[PDB]
Amino acid sequence: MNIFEMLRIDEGLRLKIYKDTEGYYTIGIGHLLTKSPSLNAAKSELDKAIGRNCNGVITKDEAEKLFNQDVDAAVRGILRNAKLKPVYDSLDAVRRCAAINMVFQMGETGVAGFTNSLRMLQQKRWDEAAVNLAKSRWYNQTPNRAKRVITTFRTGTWDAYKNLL
Ligand SMILES: CCCCCc1ccccc1
Repeated sequence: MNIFEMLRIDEGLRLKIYKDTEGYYTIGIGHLLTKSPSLNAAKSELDKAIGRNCNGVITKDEAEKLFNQDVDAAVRGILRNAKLKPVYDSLDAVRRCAAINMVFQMGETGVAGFTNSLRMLQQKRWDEAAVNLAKSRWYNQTPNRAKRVITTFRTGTWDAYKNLL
Protein backbone atom coordinates (compact mmCIF):
# COMPACT_ATOMS: atom_id res chain seq x y z
CA MET A 1 0.00 0.00 0.00
CA ASN A 2 0.97 3.63 -0.47
CA ILE A 3 -0.61 7.04 0.36
CA PHE A 4 -2.60 7.09 -2.90
CA GLU A 5 -4.20 3.70 -2.32
CA MET A 6 -4.92 4.59 1.31
CA LEU A 7 -6.64 7.87 0.53
CA ARG A 8 -8.51 6.33 -2.44
CA ILE A 9 -10.00 3.83 0.02
CA ASP A 10 -10.85 6.51 2.56
CA GLU A 11 -12.26 9.14 0.15
CA GLY A 12 -13.73 7.02 -2.64
CA LEU A 13 -14.01 8.28 -6.24
CA ARG A 14 -16.96 10.25 -7.53
CA LEU A 15 -16.96 11.96 -10.95
CA LYS A 16 -19.94 14.24 -10.28
CA ILE A 17 -20.10 17.02 -7.64
CA TYR A 18 -21.26 15.56 -4.30
CA LYS A 19 -21.46 16.64 -0.68
CA ASP A 20 -18.82 15.27 1.70
CA THR A 21 -19.47 14.10 5.26
CA GLU A 22 -19.66 17.78 6.44
CA GLY A 23 -22.08 18.75 3.70
CA TYR A 24 -19.48 20.56 1.55
CA TYR A 25 -19.38 20.34 -2.25
CA THR A 26 -16.60 18.02 -3.30
CA ILE A 27 -15.60 16.01 -6.37
CA GLY A 28 -13.24 13.19 -7.42
CA ILE A 29 -11.17 11.66 -4.63
CA GLY A 30 -12.01 14.02 -1.80
CA HIS A 31 -11.31 17.25 -3.62
CA LEU A 32 -13.09 20.03 -1.69
CA LEU A 33 -14.57 22.62 -4.04
CA THR A 34 -16.08 25.08 -1.59
CA LYS A 35 -17.64 25.39 1.82
CA SER A 36 -20.27 27.67 0.29
CA PRO A 37 -23.88 26.37 0.22
CA SER A 38 -24.10 27.48 -3.42
CA LEU A 39 -23.85 24.75 -6.08
CA ASN A 40 -23.14 27.49 -8.61
CA ALA A 41 -20.13 28.62 -6.58
CA ALA A 42 -18.93 24.98 -6.52
CA LYS A 43 -19.38 24.66 -10.25
CA SER A 44 -17.26 27.79 -10.82
CA GLU A 45 -14.53 26.42 -8.57
CA LEU A 46 -14.63 23.16 -10.47
CA ASP A 47 -14.29 24.86 -13.83
CA LYS A 48 -11.35 26.96 -12.53
CA ALA A 49 -9.66 23.81 -11.12
CA ILE A 50 -9.98 21.72 -14.29
CA GLY A 51 -9.61 24.50 -16.84
CA ARG A 52 -12.73 23.83 -18.90
CA ASN A 53 -16.51 24.10 -18.59
CA CYS A 54 -17.33 20.81 -16.79
CA ASN A 55 -20.95 21.43 -15.79
CA GLY A 56 -20.34 19.46 -12.59
CA VAL A 57 -18.77 16.33 -14.07
CA ILE A 58 -15.15 15.30 -14.65
CA THR A 59 -13.32 12.31 -16.10
CA LYS A 60 -11.42 9.78 -14.12
CA ASP A 61 -8.12 11.13 -15.46
CA GLU A 62 -9.08 14.63 -14.24
CA ALA A 63 -10.00 13.26 -10.80
CA GLU A 64 -6.64 11.53 -10.59
CA LYS A 65 -4.81 14.73 -11.58
CA LEU A 66 -6.58 16.74 -8.79
CA PHE A 67 -5.70 13.90 -6.42
CA ASN A 68 -1.99 14.04 -7.32
CA GLN A 69 -2.04 17.82 -6.81
CA ASP A 70 -3.83 17.45 -3.46
CA VAL A 71 -1.51 14.79 -2.06
CA ASP A 72 1.49 16.86 -3.16
CA ALA A 73 -0.02 19.90 -1.40
CA ALA A 74 -0.69 17.98 1.81
CA VAL A 75 2.92 16.74 1.97
CA ARG A 76 4.40 20.15 1.13
CA GLY A 77 2.12 21.70 3.76
CA ILE A 78 3.52 19.37 6.42
CA LEU A 79 7.10 20.17 5.38
CA ARG A 80 6.39 23.95 5.60
CA ASN A 81 4.74 23.73 8.99
CA ALA A 82 7.18 24.24 11.85
CA LYS A 83 5.06 22.18 14.25
CA LEU A 84 4.46 19.27 11.89
CA LYS A 85 7.74 18.89 10.06
CA PRO A 86 9.79 17.68 13.05
CA VAL A 87 7.14 15.07 13.97
CA TYR A 88 6.80 13.92 10.35
CA ASP A 89 10.58 13.59 9.97
CA SER A 90 10.72 11.49 13.12
CA LEU A 91 8.24 8.94 11.76
CA ASP A 92 8.73 5.77 9.69
CA ALA A 93 7.22 5.48 6.22
CA VAL A 94 3.89 3.88 7.10
CA ARG A 95 3.22 6.33 9.89
CA ARG A 96 4.12 9.21 7.54
CA CYS A 97 1.19 8.04 5.37
CA ALA A 98 -1.14 8.30 8.37
CA ALA A 99 0.07 11.90 8.91
CA ILE A 100 -0.53 12.80 5.29
CA ASN A 101 -4.03 11.26 5.48
CA MET A 102 -4.96 13.47 8.47
CA VAL A 103 -3.68 16.68 6.79
CA PHE A 104 -5.45 15.72 3.58
CA GLN A 105 -8.73 15.38 5.45
CA MET A 106 -8.61 18.32 7.84
CA GLY A 107 -5.98 20.73 6.62
CA GLU A 108 -3.74 22.47 9.11
CA THR A 109 -6.05 24.89 10.95
CA GLY A 110 -6.57 22.61 13.95
CA VAL A 111 -2.94 21.60 14.53
CA ALA A 112 -2.88 23.39 17.90
CA GLY A 113 -5.64 21.06 19.07
CA PHE A 114 -3.46 18.07 18.26
CA THR A 115 -0.42 19.36 20.19
CA ASN A 116 -0.51 16.60 22.79
CA SER A 117 -0.95 13.89 20.15
CA LEU A 118 1.92 15.25 18.08
CA ARG A 119 4.16 15.18 21.14
CA MET A 120 3.27 11.54 21.87
CA LEU A 121 3.89 10.58 18.24
CA GLN A 122 7.28 12.36 18.28
CA GLN A 123 8.12 10.42 21.45
CA LYS A 124 6.98 7.14 19.86
CA ARG A 125 4.40 6.56 22.57
CA TRP A 126 2.07 4.82 20.14
CA ASP A 127 -0.66 3.47 22.39
CA GLU A 128 -0.92 6.78 24.26
CA ALA A 129 -1.00 8.70 20.98
CA ALA A 130 -3.79 6.43 19.74
CA VAL A 131 -5.85 7.07 22.84
CA ASN A 132 -5.29 10.82 22.61
CA LEU A 133 -6.10 10.98 18.88
CA ALA A 134 -9.52 9.40 19.50
CA LYS A 135 -10.52 12.14 21.97
CA SER A 136 -11.47 14.37 19.07
CA ARG A 137 -14.35 15.66 17.04
CA TRP A 138 -12.49 14.02 14.13
CA TYR A 139 -12.87 10.55 15.64
CA ASN A 140 -16.46 11.10 16.74
CA GLN A 141 -17.66 12.39 13.39
CA THR A 142 -15.78 9.92 11.10
CA PRO A 143 -15.04 7.03 13.43
CA ASN A 144 -14.44 4.26 10.87
CA ARG A 145 -11.86 6.31 8.97
CA ALA A 146 -10.31 7.72 12.16
CA LYS A 147 -9.96 4.19 13.54
CA ARG A 148 -8.07 3.05 10.40
CA VAL A 149 -5.73 6.06 10.54
CA ILE A 150 -5.18 5.62 14.29
CA THR A 151 -4.47 1.92 13.93
CA THR A 152 -1.91 2.85 11.30
CA PHE A 153 -0.20 5.24 13.76
CA ARG A 154 -0.46 2.70 16.59
CA THR A 155 1.06 -0.25 14.69
CA GLY A 156 3.08 1.19 11.85
CA THR A 157 1.47 -1.45 9.59
CA TRP A 158 -1.25 -1.38 6.91
CA ASP A 159 -3.38 -3.89 8.81
CA ALA A 160 -6.44 -1.63 9.05
CA TYR A 161 -6.47 -1.23 5.25
CA LYS A 162 -5.67 -4.77 4.14
CA ASN A 163 -8.43 -6.00 6.39
CA LEU A 164 -10.96 -4.10 4.29
CA LEU A 165 -9.18 -4.73 1.01
C1 LIG B 1 -4.52 18.96 11.80
C2 LIG B 1 -3.35 18.27 12.37
C3 LIG B 1 -2.93 17.07 11.56
C4 LIG B 1 -1.58 16.56 12.04
C5 LIG B 1 -1.16 15.25 11.40
C6 LIG B 1 0.34 14.96 11.47
C7 LIG B 1 0.87 14.09 12.40
C8 LIG B 1 2.23 13.89 12.46
C9 LIG B 1 3.06 14.55 11.60
C10 LIG B 1 2.54 15.40 10.66
C11 LIG B 1 1.20 15.61 10.61
